[PDB]
Amino acid sequence: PIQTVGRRKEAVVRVRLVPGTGQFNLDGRTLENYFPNKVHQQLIKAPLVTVDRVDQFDIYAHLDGGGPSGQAGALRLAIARALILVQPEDRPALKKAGFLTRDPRAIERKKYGLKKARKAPQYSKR
Amino acid sequence: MDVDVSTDGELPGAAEYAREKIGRLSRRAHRPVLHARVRLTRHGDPAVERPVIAQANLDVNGRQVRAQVEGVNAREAVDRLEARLRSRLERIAEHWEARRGGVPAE
Amino acid sequence: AKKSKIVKNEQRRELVQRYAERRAELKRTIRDPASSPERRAAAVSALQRLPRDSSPVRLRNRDVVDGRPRGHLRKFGLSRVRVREMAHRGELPGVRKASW
Amino acid sequence: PRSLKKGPFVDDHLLKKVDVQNEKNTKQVIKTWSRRSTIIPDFIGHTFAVHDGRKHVPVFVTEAMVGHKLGEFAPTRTFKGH
Amino acid sequence: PRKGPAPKRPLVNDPVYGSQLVTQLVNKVLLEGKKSLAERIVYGALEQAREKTGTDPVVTLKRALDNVKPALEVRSRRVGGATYQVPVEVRPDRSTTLALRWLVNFSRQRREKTMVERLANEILDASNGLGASVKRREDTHKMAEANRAFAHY
Amino acid sequence: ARLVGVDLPRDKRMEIALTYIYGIGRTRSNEILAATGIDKNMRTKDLTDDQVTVLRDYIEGNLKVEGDLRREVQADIRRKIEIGCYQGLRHRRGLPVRGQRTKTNARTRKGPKRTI
Amino acid sequence: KIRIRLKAYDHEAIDASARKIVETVTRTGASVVGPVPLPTEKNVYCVIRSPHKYKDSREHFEMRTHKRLIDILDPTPKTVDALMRIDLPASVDVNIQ
RNA sequence: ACUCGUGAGAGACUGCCGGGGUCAACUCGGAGGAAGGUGGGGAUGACGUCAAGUCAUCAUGCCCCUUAUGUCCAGGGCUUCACACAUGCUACAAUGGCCGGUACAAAGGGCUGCGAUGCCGUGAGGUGGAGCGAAUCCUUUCAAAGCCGGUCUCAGUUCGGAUCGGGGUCUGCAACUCGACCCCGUGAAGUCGGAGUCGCUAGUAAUCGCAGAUCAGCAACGCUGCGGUGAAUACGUUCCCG
Repeated sequence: PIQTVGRRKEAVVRVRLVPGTGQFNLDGRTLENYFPNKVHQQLIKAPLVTVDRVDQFDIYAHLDGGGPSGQAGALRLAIARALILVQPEDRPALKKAGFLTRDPRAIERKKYGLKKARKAPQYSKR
Repeated sequence: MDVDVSTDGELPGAAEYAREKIGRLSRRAHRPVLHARVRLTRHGDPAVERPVIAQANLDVNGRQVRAQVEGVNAREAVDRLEARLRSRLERIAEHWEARRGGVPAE
Repeated sequence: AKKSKIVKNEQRRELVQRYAERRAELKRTIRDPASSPERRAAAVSALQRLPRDSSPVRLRNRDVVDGRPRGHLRKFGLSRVRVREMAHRGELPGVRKASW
Repeated sequence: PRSLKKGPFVDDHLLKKVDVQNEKNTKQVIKTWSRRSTIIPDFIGHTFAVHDGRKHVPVFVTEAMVGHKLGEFAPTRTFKGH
Repeated sequence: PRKGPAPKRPLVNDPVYGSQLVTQLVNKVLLEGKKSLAERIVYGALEQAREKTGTDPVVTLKRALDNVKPALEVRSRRVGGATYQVPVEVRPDRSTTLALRWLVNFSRQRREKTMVERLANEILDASNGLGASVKRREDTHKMAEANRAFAHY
Repeated sequence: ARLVGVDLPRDKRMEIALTYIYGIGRTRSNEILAATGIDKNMRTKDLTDDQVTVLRDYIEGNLKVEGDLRREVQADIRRKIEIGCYQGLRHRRGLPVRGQRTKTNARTRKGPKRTI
Repeated sequence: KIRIRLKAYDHEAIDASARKIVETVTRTGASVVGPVPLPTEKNVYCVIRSPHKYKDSREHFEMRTHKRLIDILDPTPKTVDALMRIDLPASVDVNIQ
């Protein structure tokens, strides 16, 4: 079998792909019970859409860490990696789509003297 | 105009004198003043020739005007502070009469 | 801080170990169960007769050498001022400046 | 307030004072320093000289003021106005 | 922007209408990151407009935009140590942004008891040329006209 | 409807209409409505006279509301005042009585701000 | 099988300890699971630089504890005696359970 | 086997291509790559300035007290309030309140401490002690915003919670001055706030929750960290500040 991983800002998705039908098994829950948001479903299925290969792969996924948005992003990256593993020659179409690039946008570390990572305490000149 | 004076140590009568001397500068400011504060302190060391230290801060329509002086007693320090604040407010005016000689002409 | 107050803190600690160990703890065990007859026992009154210094509620974590009563750290028993100076000199094993 | 299991907290000093005071049914002025002591129905007739910080204020107990503490009736801070 | 212009974010097309403009609208009405609620509001407003008029949301939305899209504006420009209200030509992107912002803001002050109904009524009035955003465009064009004398710098 | 001398609102859910009684809030209204049995979601204009009577007798039986409660509260405050307790003179001069800070806040007991 | 738990303030020290521990237990002829790493435990403290005021200037310090786990099998008394007869650096502790 | 934990290593070096460039620094674009041009954030703060702050972390020259300005104790004070200034929190509501169901984190702490199942209370909480010096047990299996369903229908309201009355729990020898929390009732100002002014360029602002230090208990809405959802805008240096 083939297995890959996707990581998005503390969200980790381990993906297993088989040539079955377009059924999503996210930790035993479907694409409806899991991820109840249309935008997230688009974000998930975008690599399949640009690769034309929708509804010809059965996907199983193990999810841990992050929230729904980070999990969806990591799952999309993992799907893209699984697709490139299964079929190499469509790398341009995926790569020009940007789905093959990990996003290094993590939570910026909080700093001493500031309320937030960049927010500064209110200063009154008087 | 209302002034708050935060004195320190033993300065009897300095608060009233500073209040009445500084409150007369409201007409000098060309814009309304807000929350004008004064502070009086005395140097503990007798070796200082001018021990009394006076500080004043005014908020003239968002513009902060501050001054600081030293003196041998409360009265002299307050008077010098008043003169310094008057000079600062004169340099601050920004109204047309004070900004008409710098506008490009001809 | 003050030598007398550094000493008096220690005197409280030896008082605590002498009294709070069993005297000021059995009375609490008496008062805990409503079934236990506290009212006639005067375990409250008996424990009032004990010195105030028996109670740990009067203790104060001071710096172990400096005597500083505030900014204390329980891991080292040291003031924030002293921890900074000894960590910088490499005196506390496995302590260094942070980055992340 | 104090928990019901522990019972009301009355200092022993003025306690034995009031038992020796009420045993002959005479209520003389009793002077005390323990403001923290509550008021017991055994104090109904007795009058206490409760400490304030400068002096002692006389307080004559009644049935209404039982359950409170002595320090309620010895006001500490003196403020008259500006 | 002292060292040059900054790149633009390429926002994606919408799922249920496939147009850039509706995604821009949902981003404009977005508050506190509640993207799902903003999308619900916009989709409900579009469906309400469709039911009222009987035509496709996007065409009447575009008509409203073109009705409230400005072409001239007024900016404070300082020349020779003196400030004037100079009329300036508006780039198409800025005109679209201003039109959408005006639509959202004026729909937020309506009295139709719900965001969806207020937005639907505002977009319909703008399509018919009766919305308050149309009035704002008329006023800003009038102000640009009134200061035409300062157009030479 | 006239309930213990109080005119209920025109159209309200029953427990929240009963909240308008001075001695009844929401929890009291809910539990009494459950006890006597009339529906909580039913409006004020649907009350039958027998229903008015049953709420009347229940409230007068195991509740004290309106004038008696008001006068009992007033008498309690007055008695607390006259015994000279701390809360007494706190009530006398209109200052907070539960240890609230008075340096800046406590305009509720002080009333509207006055200038001098 | 007994667990040998290695805790250290020093990375290099913990690695050396694991390496010669496994070396002697495989010298004595016992099957080893290898130096399994465990999550490093971090203690963080924030202090103020100046003795007086200046709250906005802070220093951070941490203490890092590295953990190694050794699991062996067939506990022969020769291996047991070898284990009790090992000298170790003072940075590294040993917990045998 | 895939994560993950932690050891070693590789990987960004204008390395390559095209063009500007004194064929020089350097610069624009492109390919590759996870990352392209000090990748993101930290630690690191030159000579010195302001006689900046600290003789109350500590040390210290000089002066002063020494039957006291030292030292012990009880009570009180640091919490006082006609006002003024500053920093924050909660609100003024329908992008919401309440009720029911339901899904996802990271980090951290714990021995005379974390403390579960069970039982008793409406609820703080009480009894009890399983297991844990802890990738194991407990902090619940961890969250809230979120999603679904019902209700409220624009009102000083089912908003807001102050203030006040009564009744309790926990800690502590002791909750009066002067703790927190729980229950019932009470239901103020407040309709988005003048002159003026502050923060923020992307996982940022905004918003939601969690944890820790100090700590018997807490005034914590403070401070230090952790993650969830996550925008708008930048035409350009004329004006303001440095």
